[PDB]
This record gives sequence, structure tokens and C-alpha cells, in this order.
Amino acid sequence: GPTSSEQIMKTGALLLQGFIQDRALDPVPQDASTKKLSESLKRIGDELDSNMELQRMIAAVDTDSPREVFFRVAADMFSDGNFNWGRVVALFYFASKLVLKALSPELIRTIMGWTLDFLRERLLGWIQDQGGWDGLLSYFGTGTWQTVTIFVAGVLTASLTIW
Repeated sequence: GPTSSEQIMKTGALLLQGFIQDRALDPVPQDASTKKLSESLKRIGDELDSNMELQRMIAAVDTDSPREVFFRVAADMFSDGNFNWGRVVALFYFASKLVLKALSPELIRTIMGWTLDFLRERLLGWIQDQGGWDGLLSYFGTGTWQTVTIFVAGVLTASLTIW
């Protein structure tokens, strides 16, 4: 079921992989909720793509160690010990941005593993408490593409600054 850790990891990999192919390994087949989730992540990422302060900040991380900056940003976004879906979206979106800079190639799988490792270690308990990824569906329903973007862009920009 969708609260099983194994299902959460699998759906998470699929959402992350499918999301990284938007902004820029074979697509194992998908379900109905996960299709709705992929469409939503695409919409948010397009909206985040046009958030100018966010893009200015992402352009500001001159990163010779993508792993260093990635774990510093993921930790900082969660360093208060709380969780919410906006931070998760921020995490996925930032991983996709690191992929884009690497387009100068095996890093897709590398960066995906960083994100799923952070997901498993730091986030899985909270997602279980949410009922699984359906929690994220609700988060997109309770709001507006343009409204949720403000908050995702807010958490990601704040974290990129500390670094």
C-alpha cells in the first residue's frame, strides 16, 4: 500500500526520474495518481522556472562539488526538524537543476541517488504519516500553481542564501 516504505521509495524514484526528463534509464510503467503527480510537478517546475529571484540564486552557486552543495541545501531546508510538501518539491526541483548544469551526463543517476538517499534517510517517516504520495496530491489541490510556486520558491531561495 501507499504508506509502505517500499512503495514510497518506488513512486519517489519514478516521480523524480520523470520530472528530470521534463527539465532536460528506462521508464518503468506508472499508475493513475502518479500520472497526476507528474503532471503537477511539471506545472510547478515551469512556474518555478520563471521565478526570477530563484533563478538568479540558482545561478549563484558556483559548484565544483554538486554533492557538497546538494546535501548542504537539502539539510538546510530541513534543519528545523519540520516537514512539509513544499520542501519536498523544492528538493526535487533543485536536483533537476543540478542535472541541467551537468548537461555539459552519468550525473543524472548520481544526483537521483543523492535525492532518494536523502528521501529514505530523512523524509520517509513523515511521508508515511501523510498517507504516502497522495499527501502531495492534496497539497497541489489545496492551492494554485501560482500560489504553491511562491512557497516552493521561497523555501529554496532561503536555503540557497545560507550557502
